[PDB]
Amino acid sequence: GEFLATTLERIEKNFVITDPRLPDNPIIFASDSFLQLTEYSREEILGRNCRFLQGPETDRATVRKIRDAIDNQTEVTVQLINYTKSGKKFWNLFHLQPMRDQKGDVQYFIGVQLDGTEHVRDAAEREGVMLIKKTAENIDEAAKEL
Ligand SMILES: Cc1cc2nc3c(=O)[nH]c(=O)nc-3n(C[C@H](O)[C@H](O)[C@H](O)COP(=O)(O)O)c2cc1C
Ligand SMILES: [Ca+2]
Ligand SMILES: [Cl-]
Repeated sequence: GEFLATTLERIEKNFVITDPRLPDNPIIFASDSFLQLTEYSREEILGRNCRFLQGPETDRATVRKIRDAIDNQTEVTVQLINYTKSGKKFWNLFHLQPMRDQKGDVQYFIGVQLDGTEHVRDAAEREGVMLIKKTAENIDEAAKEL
């Protein structure tokens, strides 16, 4: 199909990279795993803001937490219900953080999704946050020279 995955998009994790310089802070990179999770083709989602993942049972207070982190240029970790292209629900243990350049300016945002079947707590929450934060750090390394 269109937009063959780059090497970075073949990293075996669900993530996207957005460019806040572009209209509506849209996706510019999306991993193959993210596409498999969400059922979209890459062409379908490039240039779009990630809010298409939200639907009727998505808690809007949790979306506001993400909105506020983006506008304060700071990280956040939350859990919220998201939807695939066909309307299948999944829980998303979600981590966002900015990627800074060598002047400390925000160049991209990185978002990492750990899909699950339930809201998690305790050990499953801790292990999931470990995984998505480590992944975000790895994508920070991977995306620094893009
Ligand atoms: C890098 C990045 C990744 C995002 N990933 C998700 C996601 O997995 N799920 C989601 O519901 N929102 C995600 N968002 C949040 C939305 O794109 C958007 O910021 C949120 O809906 C608040 O803005 P709005 O009020 O204009 O919709 C992501 C945002 C960014 C910048
Ligand atoms: Ca799942
Ligand atoms: Cl749990």
